[PDB]
Amino acid sequence: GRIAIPGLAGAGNSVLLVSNLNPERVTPQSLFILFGVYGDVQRVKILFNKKENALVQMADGNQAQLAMSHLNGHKLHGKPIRITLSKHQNVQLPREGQEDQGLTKDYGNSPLHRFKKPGSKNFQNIFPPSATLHLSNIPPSVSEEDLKVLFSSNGGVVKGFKFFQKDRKMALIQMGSVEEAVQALIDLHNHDLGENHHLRVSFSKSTI
Repeated sequence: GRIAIPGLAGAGNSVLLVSNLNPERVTPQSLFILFGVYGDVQRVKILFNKKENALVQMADGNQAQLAMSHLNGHKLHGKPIRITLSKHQNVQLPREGQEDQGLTKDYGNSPLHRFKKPGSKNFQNIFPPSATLHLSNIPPSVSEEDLKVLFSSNGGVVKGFKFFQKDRKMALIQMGSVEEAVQALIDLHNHDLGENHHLRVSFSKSTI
């Protein structure tokens, strides 16, 4: 019956899926990271050895969408991705089978953000697959040497290395690839600096 216009009103749903997993190469935190940059990931599930899927419960529709829009042939690890949808309400903690190790996890309101909009959706930052990673939070201890020594000890192509808009606390770097600048993120986001001043990292619009 009544379709050829389903949506607007009731549209957006927050709960995603992640499919076309290679087994090995996809992890629970690789996944958190990108959903949690594109949006603000709410809670994170895996189908371990069940489907070659991930259930990734996102911030809302236009969030979820962007992560599916950006991920969709971002070849993270290096399989043609097919992250799609679920609608599925929320996730509340399941199964023996299921939880035991951290197939499940409960990420709720992770405090890293970078958004921290009080009930905004502003969207300036996000930037589709580029090699140039935005770095933040530096106490008066480390420097560009040590931040750059970090994207240099992970394996890295570290193209360039900089300081942000005007102000200058924040830091910017560029690897050679996303394949890398992505991998290097998954490394450095919330990089356990010490006493909860852990590293914040994403994909920048500025340059080198």
